Amino acid sequence: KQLTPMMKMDLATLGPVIRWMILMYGVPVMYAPKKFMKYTNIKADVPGYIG
Amino acid sequence: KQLTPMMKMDLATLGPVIRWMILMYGVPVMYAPKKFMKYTNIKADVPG
Amino acid sequence: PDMVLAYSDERGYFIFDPNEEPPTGSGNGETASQVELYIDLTKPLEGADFRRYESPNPSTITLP
Repeated sequence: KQLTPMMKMDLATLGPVIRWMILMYGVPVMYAPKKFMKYTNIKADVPGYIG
Repeated sequence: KQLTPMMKMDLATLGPVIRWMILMYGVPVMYAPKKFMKYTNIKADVPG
Repeated sequence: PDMVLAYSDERGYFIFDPNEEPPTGSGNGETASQVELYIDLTKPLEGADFRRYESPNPSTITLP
C-alpha cells in the first residue's frame, strides 16, 4: 500500500552545500497469514569440499 | 588562477531577513621564482 | 463579500480564493534542481571522449 511513490524533495541551503533527500511512504499488508510458509535451517554449500 | 570570479549565492529563509553569500575561489601562481626579489629590514623615519 | 480573506505572496501575486491551495517551497534559495539545470546549460559536452581529435597517431583503426 503506497502513500506516495519514490520521489525527491529538495532541502534548504544553509551554506555552500547543495542538499536534497529521497523519500518513500508505504507498508506491506498480508491478509491471510496462513497461506504462506517458510523453510528454516537449510544447508547449502555450492563451493563444496574436494579431497 | 580563478576557479570562479566574485559571485553571489542565495541562502535559505530562516525569518523575515534576506541573506546571501559572496565567494571567490582562486590561487596565485609564480611560474619563475628566480625572476623576483625582495628587500628586508628597511628603516624609515617618521616625519617630524 | 468584500476582499477580507485575501493575501499576496512575496512576488506580488494575489489569491482571492480561500479554498485554493497556495504554492509553497519558495524559501529554499539555490534549489538543487536549479543547480542541475544550470550545470546542464553552462557545461555542455562534459564527459565526452575528445582524445581522438588530438592524436598524432597515423593509424586510427583498431585491428587484431
